[PDB]
Amino acid sequence: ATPSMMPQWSYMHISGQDASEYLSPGLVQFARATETYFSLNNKFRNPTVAPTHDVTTDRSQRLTLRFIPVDREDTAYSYKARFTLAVGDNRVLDMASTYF
Amino acid sequence: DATDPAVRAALQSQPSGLNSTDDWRQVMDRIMSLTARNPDAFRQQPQANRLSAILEAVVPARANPTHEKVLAIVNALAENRAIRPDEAGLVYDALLQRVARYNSGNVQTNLDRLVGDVREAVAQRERAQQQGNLGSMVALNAFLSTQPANVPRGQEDYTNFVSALRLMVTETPQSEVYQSGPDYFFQTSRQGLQTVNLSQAFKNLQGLWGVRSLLTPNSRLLLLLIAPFTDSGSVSRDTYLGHLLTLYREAIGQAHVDEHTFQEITSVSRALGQEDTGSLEATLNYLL
Amino acid sequence: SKEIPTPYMWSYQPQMGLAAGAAQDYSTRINYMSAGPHMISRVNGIRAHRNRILLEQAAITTTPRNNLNPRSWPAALVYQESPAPTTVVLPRDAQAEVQMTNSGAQLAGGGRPSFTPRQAILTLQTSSSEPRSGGIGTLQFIEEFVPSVYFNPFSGPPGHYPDQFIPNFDAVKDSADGYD
Repeated sequence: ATPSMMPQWSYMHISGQDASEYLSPGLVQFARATETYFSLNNKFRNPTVAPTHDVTTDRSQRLTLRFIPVDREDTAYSYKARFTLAVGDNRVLDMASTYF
Repeated sequence: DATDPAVRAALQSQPSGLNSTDDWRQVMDRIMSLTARNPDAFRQQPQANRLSAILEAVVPARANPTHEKVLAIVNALAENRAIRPDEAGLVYDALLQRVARYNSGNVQTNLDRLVGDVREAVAQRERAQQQGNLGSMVALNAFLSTQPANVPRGQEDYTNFVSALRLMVTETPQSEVYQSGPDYFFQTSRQGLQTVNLSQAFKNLQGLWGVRSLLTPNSRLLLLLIAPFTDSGSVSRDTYLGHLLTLYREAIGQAHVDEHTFQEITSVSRALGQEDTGSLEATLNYLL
Repeated sequence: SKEIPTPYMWSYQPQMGLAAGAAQDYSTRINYMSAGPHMISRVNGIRAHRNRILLEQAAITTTPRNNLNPRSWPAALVYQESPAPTTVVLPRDAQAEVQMTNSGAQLAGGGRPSFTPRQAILTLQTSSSEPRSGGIGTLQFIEEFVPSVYFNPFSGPPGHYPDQFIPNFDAVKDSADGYD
C-alpha cells in the first residue's frame, strides 16, 4: 500500500504477483506438466497480502462489550436476566459471538 | 525599525516617557497647554510634578550619549553575527572602557559617524540576504572558469544550459554554490536537501550534449532543478538531454497538479466517510 | 551512498505533535553483499527507483516550507475540525409556561405542549472559538514528513546542514539540547 515500499517488496515478492504471474510463461507451463514427478512449487515465493482499505476501521470501538442486566429476577427454581443488546451505529453482531 | 540597531538602542537606553531633554518640544506643548488631546492635563498635577517639569524645560539638563552611541554599535555587531549574543555584555563593557580611556572630541564625533555606518551595514546585509546573489555569483562563475567553454558537440545546448544555471542562483535567493575540496556543489536552500554535485555532473553531461541507464542520479537531480528555468527552445527536442528537460518539465507540472488533486480527493473522502488510513493510501496509488 | 542515498525516516512524537528527528532507513535495507553485478545493479536500480518515488511523494503531499520540521505549525496549515452547526430544537416555550403556572395549572412530565403552538429552534456553532495551531496530528505527520532523500550528504559549509534531522536540535536556539 505504501508507494515507497513497492519496488523492493515486489522484487523480493513480499507484495506483488504470484508465481503464475511473474515467472516466464515457459516455466509456469513446465511446472504444471512435471508437477506429478518433479515439483517446482516451493521454489518460488507467493505473496499473500492483507487489504488496508474498507475492512477494519480506526475509530474508537470495543471488540467485546459487557451488558449488565436491566432487570434481574430470582425465583426459588429459576433466575431471569433481562438485557439491552445495544448494537451501535455502523456495527454488526453475529449472535454466535454472544453468550452469558 | 525592529532590525535597526539605533532604534533598538533607543528601546534599551532611552526612557519610555516624555523627559524634557529628548522630548523638549513634546513637553513644552504640554506645559504650555497647546496639545490637541487633553490640553488641561498639566494643570491637574501637584506642584512636585508640575514645577519640576518647568525647571527642566527653561534650563534643560545635559546628558551622556556615550552609553547610547556604544550600545547602537554593540547591537549591530550582535545582529550581523560578528559577536555572539552571549558576548553582547562583554564587548559592551569592553567598548565603554576603550571610549573612556581615549575619550575626546574626535572620538565622540567618530562614534557619531560609526552609528550611522552600522545602520547602513545592518540594512546592507539584510538587503543582501533577500537578494541572495553575491555569495553565489562569485562562486558559480568561479566554477565555470574550470569547465571548458567549447564542448565538441551540442554547443548550442551547452551555452544555454549554463546560462540557465546562472538563472537558478539569481532567481532563488536561498540557493548557493561553494567549494568543498575539489568539487563544487549547489544547495537549493539554506540547510536543505537536494544538493547536486556540479563537478561530477558536468563531467557526466560532457559527452551527452548532442547524442540524440547512463546518467548518474545527481545529474538527473540537476536536470530536475534546472527544469523550471529552461525554455522549450533553450535546448533541443531530439537531443537526449533536451528530451529529458522537457520530460522533467512535464513531471514538475504533473506533480503540481497532482498536489492540487490530492487536496481535493482527501477533502471529499473525509466528509463522505471513509477510513482515514485508507483514504491516504488509495489516493497516492491513484496519483503515483 | 551519495548518488543513491538511504532515506532519512522521520520519528514522530505524539505528545508535542512534531517530528522527533530523522535517522536513515537502516531497518529496511536489503543485503546484496552476496550478490554479483547481475543483481547488485538490479538492487541499486531499486534503491534509486524508491528515491524517485519519495521525491515524487514529497512534491505531491508535503507542505512547502522553509524550515524542515517547524516547532509551531500555523492555524491555516493544520487540519482543523469544522463540523456542521448544531441545530437545537428547544423543548418548551418559556413564557407560555409561566402563564399556565401562574394561572394555577401544575405542569408535569415531558407540538410538545398541547397548550402552545410555538416552537423555537436554535442553531449553534460547533467549532472552536480560535483555530488551533502549534502541532500536527498523526494523519498530517503522514502527509508531510515524507522520508528525506538527502543527496550528496553533508557537503556544505557548517550551518547549512540539516540539523533538524537531529532529535536534540532546537531551531530557535541553533544548539543541541542537554540534560539541563
